[PDB]
Amino acid sequence: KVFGRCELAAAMKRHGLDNYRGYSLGNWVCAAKFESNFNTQATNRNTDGSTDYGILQINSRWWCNDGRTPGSRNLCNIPCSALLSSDITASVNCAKKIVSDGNGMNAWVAWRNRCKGTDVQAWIRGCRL
Ligand SMILES: [Cl-]
Ligand SMILES: [Cl-]
Ligand SMILES: [Cl-]
Ligand SMILES: [Cl-]
Ligand SMILES: [Cl-]
Ligand SMILES: [Cl-]
Ligand SMILES: [Cl-]
Ligand code: NA
Ligand code: NA
Ligand code: NA
Repeated sequence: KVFGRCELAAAMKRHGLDNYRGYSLGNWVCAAKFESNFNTQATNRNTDGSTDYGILQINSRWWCNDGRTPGSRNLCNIPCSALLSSDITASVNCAKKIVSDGNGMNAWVAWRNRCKGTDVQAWIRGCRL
C-alpha cells in the first residue's frame, strides 16, 4: 500500500508513534518519506546481504527474520514479510523497539541525513489529526 502523507501521519499517531521517545509525528513521517516514499512494499538489499523492509525500511540484520541474513537476529520477533503489510502495526511496534535501542532516530541513517534538524512539522502541516 502507498500511503498518503496525512493518511500515514494519522495511522502512526493511532499506533502511538506521535512523540514516542520524544520524537514528534513529523519526524516519523519524514523518515517514512525518505525510507520508502510511504510504500509499505518497499524493500532494499544492503551491501552486507541484509535487507530493509517496509515503510520505515527495518533491517533484517537485527530486527526481523527473513531466513537469508547470516548471523542476524530477529529482535522484533517477526518475519520481515510482516513489515510489508498494508496494516502498519508490525512496522510501528518494531520501530518503537529500534528507536529505544540507544541512538534514538539516528538508527535511521536517512532520518539523520534528511530529517534531523529540519522543519519536520511541515510533514504533518494541514493534516486533520
Ligand atoms: Cl509527500
Ligand atoms: Cl512534528
Ligand atoms: Cl537469517
Ligand atoms: Cl533474536
Ligand atoms: Cl519468521
Ligand atoms: Cl494501518
Ligand atoms: Cl533520543
Ligand atoms: Na536479506
Ligand atoms: Na518498516
Ligand atoms: Na534477521
